[PDB]
Amino acid sequence: GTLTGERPPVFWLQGQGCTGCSVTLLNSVHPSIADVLLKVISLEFHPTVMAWEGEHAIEHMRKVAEKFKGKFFLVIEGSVPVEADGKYCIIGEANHHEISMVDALKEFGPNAAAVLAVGTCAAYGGIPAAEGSETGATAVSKFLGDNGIKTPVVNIPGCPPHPDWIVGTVVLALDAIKKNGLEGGLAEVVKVLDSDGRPTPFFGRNIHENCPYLDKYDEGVMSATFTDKVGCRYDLGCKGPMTMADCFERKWNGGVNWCVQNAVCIGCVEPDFPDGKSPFYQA
Amino acid sequence: TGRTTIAIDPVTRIEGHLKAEVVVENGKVVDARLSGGMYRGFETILRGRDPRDASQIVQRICGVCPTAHSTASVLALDEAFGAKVPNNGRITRNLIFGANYLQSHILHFYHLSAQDFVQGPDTAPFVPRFPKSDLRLSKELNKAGVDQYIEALEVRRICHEMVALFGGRMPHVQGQVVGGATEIPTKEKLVEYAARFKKVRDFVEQKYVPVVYTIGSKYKDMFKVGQGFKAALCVGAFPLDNSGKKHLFMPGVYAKGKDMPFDPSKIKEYVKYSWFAEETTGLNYKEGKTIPAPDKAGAYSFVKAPRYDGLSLEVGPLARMWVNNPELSPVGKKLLKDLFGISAKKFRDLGEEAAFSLMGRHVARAEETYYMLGAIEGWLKEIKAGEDTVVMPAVPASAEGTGFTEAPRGSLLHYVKVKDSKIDNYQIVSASLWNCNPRDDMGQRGAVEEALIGIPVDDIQNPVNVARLIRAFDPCLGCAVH
Ligand code: SF4
Ligand code: SF4
Ligand code: FCO
Ligand SMILES: [Fe+2]
Ligand SMILES: [S]
Ligand SMILES: [S]
Repeated sequence: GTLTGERPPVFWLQGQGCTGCSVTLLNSVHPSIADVLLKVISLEFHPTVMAWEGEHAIEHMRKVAEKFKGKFFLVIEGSVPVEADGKYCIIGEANHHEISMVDALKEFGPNAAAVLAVGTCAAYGGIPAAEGSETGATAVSKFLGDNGIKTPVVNIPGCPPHPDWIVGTVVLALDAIKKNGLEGGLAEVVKVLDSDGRPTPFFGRNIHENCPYLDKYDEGVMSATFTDKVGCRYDLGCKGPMTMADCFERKWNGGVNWCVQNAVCIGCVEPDFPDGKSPFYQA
Repeated sequence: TGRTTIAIDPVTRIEGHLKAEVVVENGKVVDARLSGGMYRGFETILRGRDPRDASQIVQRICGVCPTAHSTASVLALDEAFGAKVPNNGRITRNLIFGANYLQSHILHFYHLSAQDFVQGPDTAPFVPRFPKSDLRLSKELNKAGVDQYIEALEVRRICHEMVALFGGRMPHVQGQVVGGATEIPTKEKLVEYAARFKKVRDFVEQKYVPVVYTIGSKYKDMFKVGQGFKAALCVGAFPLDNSGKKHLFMPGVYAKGKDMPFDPSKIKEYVKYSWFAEETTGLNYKEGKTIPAPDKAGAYSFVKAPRYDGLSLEVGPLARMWVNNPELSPVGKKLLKDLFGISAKKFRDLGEEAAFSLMGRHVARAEETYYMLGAIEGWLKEIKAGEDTVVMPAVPASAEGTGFTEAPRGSLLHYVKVKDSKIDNYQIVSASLWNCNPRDDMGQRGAVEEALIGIPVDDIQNPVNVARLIRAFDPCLGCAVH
């Protein structure tokens, strides 16, 4: 991009998130996060990093939303809790009225070009929706569907996602929109999503079938301690066999490590994370 | 002038969901209420699980500080399981976690706090903002702030590469478990950690510590406000040997001008003004209970109200540096003299009033970052390439344990009780819980609520100092509520 090029507006709303999906994005190597913010998107609302605050920040988002009705991208980080009339997640206050996450998604959801559900919480419910929870934590696509909101959703899961999955999905979409316009472009994006709403360039390959320890798995050579890096990690709890992500190739944090080399995969991109991937440390 | 009541929701350039409401009378804050508006309930989600799962689940309390929760969790599990962490694993854990102190403090000063003092470029998310934002820096110093904000984006990313070298990835490390650390450091990966560390060291020494004092010297009024209770807590962190009795930050309490020992049995969590069932009020964490009551009258937060022997205390870099009183950095000593006319050798030489202040908390965080450099350098000398870092303990049927550490924002403990080989109770008492909590059952304010008293608001239409004070404490409301 350039400092003077076309950059679509983005609002980033946090529901029941941990801010890890924002932090992971800050770790993008290429393009750098500075280049993303100054050359790729216009991040108009984001509570962790924006200059203004409070009702003034909410009203800024609402002014941009009106100007770009149907055309802004809405990122959701975290699940949407529906119990107690939305009171388990209040995201702001304007005009002496509290705004729950439920309220915010009903307000902005219908008017976004697309909703990017970033992270497993937003995509699938994640840890806030897991056994023992009591907030009605709900995935974005289910919440929107239950409320009759037809805006396209793209899931970019992981706990957290790799920055390349987030930036790369944005770039996918912007390439498709540049070739086909907004509706045609979003239709091309939807065509490359799997049955769990995930872009196949990043989630179309299985961890285990591409794992460098697969020969040890097939030989039955299993590490008995985490620090044995020769054997397969299956007995230590590795969930690679059930996980669709490209971590084996892309690795993490500038390529310096990844979960299977260091310890085990916990299946963090999968719709049943965490409960269907637990216990983490046995098969 | 009379009263104006100002509500700020969301407070931005913090982590998580916070509303602040202040009463201003005659140009000063005279009352305050902080509300943590989002709840997840990790303490109930954890019940029934294999205890080893906790050291993954708990990290998702916060994406900024997951290594802190990882550390407290594995320490609690180590104790409950009777796991004897090998010496080299203790050091490896310190290298994983210490690297995120560098990341978090740099993130906080530049990417969260600096816009309080620095005008960013004329594009979102740096505009729009308050028309009278009280941005006092010369064109040159403002540009230095912007340039360093941009450089710091790379530096904080490098810090996460350091975490991931032995931690697997970041956010959310895989490399700390009950029994130690999952990956033995190799000679080659220690070279890689050290090469990155050198770059972070140079930025901290040459850019970050100097800019905090230099900006502070243009906002000297900000050392005169934000004192609150002038009361602090440290529970200890970064063990320096295998005895459990020696740590980089040693424990202590400071209140009403007096140093006192830290006794964790004196912690109680009150809920009168929190959205939890009234019958759970006043419990020590070993008997803690988490029963949400989002409709309870009079309550205003999902943060419980922790009190230490009845005292409302703050936590974080100021707290740790005040309790431990280390020597100041060379550049801090020099800039205190040159820019402030202050002769100081150790941290307490700033004096209680200036240390416990809005700007004093930014200074403490920069000084602590410099202090952490020497600790990491020491661990890079002490670590032994190739030496095993983990034991593999069996899960006990019945046990309890508590892990105590210091997250970048302050004191953190996790308590676990195991029954039938599963989590029976898990209770978390975190850093921003100590700072950003509401009133207790007696009506005594939380630490930040009290630190807001006296904050100047000369322009109710541009009340910038309210959130400036809050940001000095580096709030993380995901941690505060969990
Ligand atoms: S179980 Fe895990 S370590 Fe073993 S081959 Fe499969 S993905 Fe690799
Ligand atoms: S290796 Fe597994 S746990 Fe790690 S990021 Fe990839 S999918 Fe998630
Ligand atoms: N640092 C950090 Fe997170 C908070 N507050 C914890 O504990
Ligand atoms: Fe708690
Ligand atoms: S951390
Ligand atoms: S945090």
